[PDB]
Amino acid sequence: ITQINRWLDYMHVRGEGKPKTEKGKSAVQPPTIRKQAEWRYSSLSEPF
Amino acid sequence: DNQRIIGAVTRGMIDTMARSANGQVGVMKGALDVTNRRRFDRGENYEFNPGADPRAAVHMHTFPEIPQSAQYMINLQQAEAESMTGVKAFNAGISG
Amino acid sequence: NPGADPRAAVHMHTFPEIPQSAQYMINLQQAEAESMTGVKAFNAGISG
Amino acid sequence: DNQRIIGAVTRGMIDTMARSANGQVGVMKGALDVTNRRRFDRGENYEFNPGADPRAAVHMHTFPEIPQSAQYMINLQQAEAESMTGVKAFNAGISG
Amino acid sequence: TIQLKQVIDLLAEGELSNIKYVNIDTGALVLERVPSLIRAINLGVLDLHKRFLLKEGMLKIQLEEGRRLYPLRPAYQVGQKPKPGVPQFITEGNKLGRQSILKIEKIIGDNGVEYYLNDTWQPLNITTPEFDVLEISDEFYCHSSSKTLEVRYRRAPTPMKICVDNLDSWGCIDIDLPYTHLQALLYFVASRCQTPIGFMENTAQEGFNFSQKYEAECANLDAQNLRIDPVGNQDRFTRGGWV
Amino acid sequence: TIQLKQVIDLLAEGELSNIKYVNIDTGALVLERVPSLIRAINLGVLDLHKRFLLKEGMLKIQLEEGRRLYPLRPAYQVGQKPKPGVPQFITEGNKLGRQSILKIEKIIGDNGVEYYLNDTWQPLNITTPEFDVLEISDEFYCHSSSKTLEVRYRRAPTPMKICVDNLDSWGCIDIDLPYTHLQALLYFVASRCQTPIGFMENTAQEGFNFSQKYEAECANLDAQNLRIDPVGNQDRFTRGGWV
Amino acid sequence: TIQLKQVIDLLAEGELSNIKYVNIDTGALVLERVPSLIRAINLGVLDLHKRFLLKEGMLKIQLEEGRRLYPLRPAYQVGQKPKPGVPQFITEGNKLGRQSILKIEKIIGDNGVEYYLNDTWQPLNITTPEFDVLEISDEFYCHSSSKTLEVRYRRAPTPMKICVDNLDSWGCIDIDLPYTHLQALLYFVASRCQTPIGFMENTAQEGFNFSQKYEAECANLDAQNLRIDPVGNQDRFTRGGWV
Amino acid sequence: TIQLKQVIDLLAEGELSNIKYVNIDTGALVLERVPSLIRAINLGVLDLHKRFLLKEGMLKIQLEEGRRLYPLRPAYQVGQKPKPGVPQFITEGNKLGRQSILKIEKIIGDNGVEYYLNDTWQPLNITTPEFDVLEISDEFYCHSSSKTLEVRYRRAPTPMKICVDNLDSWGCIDIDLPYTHLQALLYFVASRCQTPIGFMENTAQEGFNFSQKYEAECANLDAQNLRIDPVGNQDRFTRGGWV
Repeated sequence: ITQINRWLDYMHVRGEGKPKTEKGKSAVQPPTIRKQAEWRYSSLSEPF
Repeated sequence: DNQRIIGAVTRGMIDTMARSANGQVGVMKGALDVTNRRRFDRGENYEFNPGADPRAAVHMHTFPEIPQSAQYMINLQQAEAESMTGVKAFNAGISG
Repeated sequence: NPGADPRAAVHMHTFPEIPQSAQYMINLQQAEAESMTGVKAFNAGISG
Repeated sequence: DNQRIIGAVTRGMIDTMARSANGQVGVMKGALDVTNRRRFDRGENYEFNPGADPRAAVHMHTFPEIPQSAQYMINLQQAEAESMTGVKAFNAGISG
Repeated sequence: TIQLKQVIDLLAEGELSNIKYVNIDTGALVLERVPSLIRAINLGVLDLHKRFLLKEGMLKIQLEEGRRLYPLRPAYQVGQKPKPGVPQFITEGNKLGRQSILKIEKIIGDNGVEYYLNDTWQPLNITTPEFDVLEISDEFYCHSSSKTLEVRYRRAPTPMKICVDNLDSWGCIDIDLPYTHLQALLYFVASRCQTPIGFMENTAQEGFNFSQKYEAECANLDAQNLRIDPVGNQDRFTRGGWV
Repeated sequence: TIQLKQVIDLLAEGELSNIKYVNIDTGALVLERVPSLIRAINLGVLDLHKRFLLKEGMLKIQLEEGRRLYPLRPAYQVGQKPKPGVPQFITEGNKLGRQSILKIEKIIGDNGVEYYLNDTWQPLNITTPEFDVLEISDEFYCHSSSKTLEVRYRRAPTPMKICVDNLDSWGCIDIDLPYTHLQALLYFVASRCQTPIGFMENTAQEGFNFSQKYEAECANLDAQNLRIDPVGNQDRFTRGGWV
Repeated sequence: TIQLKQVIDLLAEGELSNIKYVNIDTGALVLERVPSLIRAINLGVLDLHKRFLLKEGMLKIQLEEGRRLYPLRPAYQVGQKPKPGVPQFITEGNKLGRQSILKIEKIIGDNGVEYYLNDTWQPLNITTPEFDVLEISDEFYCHSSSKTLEVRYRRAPTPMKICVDNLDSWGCIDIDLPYTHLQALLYFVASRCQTPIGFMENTAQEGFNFSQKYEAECANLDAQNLRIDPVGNQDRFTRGGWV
Repeated sequence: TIQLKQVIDLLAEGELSNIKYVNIDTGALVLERVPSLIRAINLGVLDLHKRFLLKEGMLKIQLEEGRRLYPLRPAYQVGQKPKPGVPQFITEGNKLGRQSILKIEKIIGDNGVEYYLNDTWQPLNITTPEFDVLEISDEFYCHSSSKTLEVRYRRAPTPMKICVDNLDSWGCIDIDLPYTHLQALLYFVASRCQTPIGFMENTAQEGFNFSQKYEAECANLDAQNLRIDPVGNQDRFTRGGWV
């Protein structure tokens, strides 16, 4: 359960997936795991 | 790891471009007297003291130059992620 | 007067030079947005 | 061996880019007085003492330059691994 | 921006100790060439005000249609002596003296507009023919819509008047300077006073050395930026179009 | 930041030993030109405070609508002498002296905003016409929303008053400096005192040599960075948009 | 880091042998100008501590809510003289003297955090208005969560007090220096003492020569790296994101 | 690494033959200023040990939990004088003297690990606050797993004690140097002794010439590489990954 929680906390940038940055510097974070999953959901669900 | 690295590089580039001094203009002291300084600010023709050509006396800061390595690193990380997963996602560029 | 050739004596200010990085950054951001959404919009240029 | 070498090279490149001084800006002492220093920090126009042109007086650190050898070494190792196994994996780039 | 004359003379004792101005050879004590010393100090103050701004003033001219030349002289200023042949049109501002106007810089109307000075062919140009006079063309009256003007200019202080009865104290006189330019003024006065004396090899160069030190000190003050310095930041975005 | 005058004079004995200031030819012992020595030392301290910050002060002005000029002089400051013709509006801060304001640097309102100083055409600009006076335009009152101001400025200490009865001790006087700039002040004073004496080839250059050493020492202090130096790190990320 | 004064004077005999300080013309033996020698040596030690670190100290301030200025002076330090008007809040650290604080360098809270010093607009900035005083804003109290502070600073030793009865021995006093900077201190003292003596061509340059040698020796010590030098290796990998 | 003092003095006769130190004008034979000569030679030896390594030492500290400062002084070293107020924790190594520690270089634990010295933010950093003291933080005790330490440092020999009865022989004393640096030490001593003598044109430059020759000889020794010089060859291949 903890392993899966850690995995989930990265596709949605939350909890320990959110990088800690100093005040006065950027805090942007481009999602890539979600980017990948979006391009697989439909190609998997279509043949049904 | 790929997500973390890409995030770090992007944040670095943002910081470099943002904490710069783009937009400000600096003038050498003693190149313009008071009246000529006022004319230059107003936006009309002016005159400058000898020995200080404007092309070196005035300077208009702009964004710094991104080195050719960040681009390569991002491309490498994205290609590795695509190879790992196996879906190209028609991405890293125009979706088409 | 001698000793001051016009090519250095007079000067006509013009627009400064945009560095080659802003273009790249805008292109990167737009490409990322297009990849995220999934619609190319035939944009970032001529609509055709 | 190929996995170890690739890991080592990647770690080296990360270290080079990370332990650098990207983002910080350094100013020569004695180029700006107190008032002009405050103006420059605030983000408005300013004035600098003669003999110190801004293009050398101020400096904005960026990422260093990756030499052209790490890329070659990674490509060599990956090609050797692909030849050994016999599966191209449509990798080392876009999965497509 | 004031200093007691007393302190100035006591300090200038430490650099004029070689010569007649301040010392009996026995029991060195200030003489009574104080008039000449004051006349030198005033010139020094004027020179420093030339080199750095340190001051600025303001007037207010009440216009009169059909007039061509407006001189700025202390006979036309309110509160001064009203010479009958002149109408007193300068109605407000710092009291005018013989040396007050070093240069006119800005002209602002009652509407907040800003006119142009010695910028030929500009819409509403104002010309100074004699450095202390405003020449106003008739086109200005044609399109003025302003009943008064406000003038700003680089100032120099008016020296206080010494008097033969005032030779009693001479210590209540107040020089008008910040203390920094005091340190510079010392070298100026010392150079001027020491120049025309001496016939020995090393004693014939004191004036030159003091001039060099004076220039170095002026450069140091410029570097430290201990004078007024406006810096312009226009808008450029409210004209309508640059946004 | 204090030093006993005693130590200063004892050390300056080691470099003024050539001349009248400190030595009888027999049994070298300090004379009673201590007044002149103190008058020189005060000038030296002022010069050092010019060259390096070493200090900064604070005031608090209580605004009054419709006022145009606010002078910062020790007659308007609370706790000073209340001259009847002036209202005492400076209600808090370091005690003001004749030489305290070297340069105004920051103006902060009661709301935490930061106004602009001598930056023409900026939204709410504050102009100093005479280096010790604040000129506040009416637009400031129109859009101020601030009932008080806080001013910061570069300071110089107020020298202690010597007295003819105080000639007894002269050793309780405290100069206001860190010890580093003491080492520099020694050279300054030595140069100033030794300049106007001597007619031999090698004895006519001591003043020049001491000036050179003084400059070298100032450069060394700058290199070692033994003075205050703020360095700015804006946010730029909270305006809304740079993230 | 100590040396007996005896060895120092015995060696300085070998370079001050030309002059009054140490020698009767017949049977060269140390005179009783030892007070002046000590006063020079203390200045030399202070200069060397300026040029190289060689030391660092520590304090511990116990905060008090609503306070604005914390001066670091030897009247507020535990174990010192408790002046009634001041509360003794410096509760731990090296004994404070007149010259101990050359520069404040680090401020560490009880939680292990590291605050910022003179870095404007940084989150929790601490400002030094007068080089020996900490100005703490109210936002610090708003977000502090720290009941105490630890301060580190560049030190200079407190010289030992000589006394007229102590003129008996003068050999039990201990200079606080490593031996390397002893070799340098010799040249410093020799230059200072030899400067104001001599009128022959080659004897008028000894002070200058010793100054040159002093500078050369300081450069050599810098090259050999015989002083403390921290070098920073941040992590950058534990913030979360750089891995 | 020893030399009889006899040989040294006999050779220094050949370069001090001009002056008082070693010669009666008639029948030039060594005088009895041998004490001063020894005091100079010791300084020369110390300088040479500063310039080149030529030596290194070792200690062994037995840790004590909860301790913060460990000074390395000859009162804490086994076999020295056991001052009651101090516990003798330095249990092994070269006998410590007043000038023995020129610089600490390596710290090795009992496990073979190598800690960091003055490298801030490194995992287990050890700080020297006063050049002869180790400051050990509590995190070290938290993760130490080491009950003792081994320290290495750059040494300088302890000079032998001369005595008034020892004035009989003075030839059994042994200087601690290799012979090369003997050839250099000759020039050092000659320069130091010859500096303050002479008033003729060519005789006023002997000290300067000897200083020049001393520097040239030091450079030649560096070029010939007659001193210790470790050179590092890490593994980099056993960390796991670089192969």
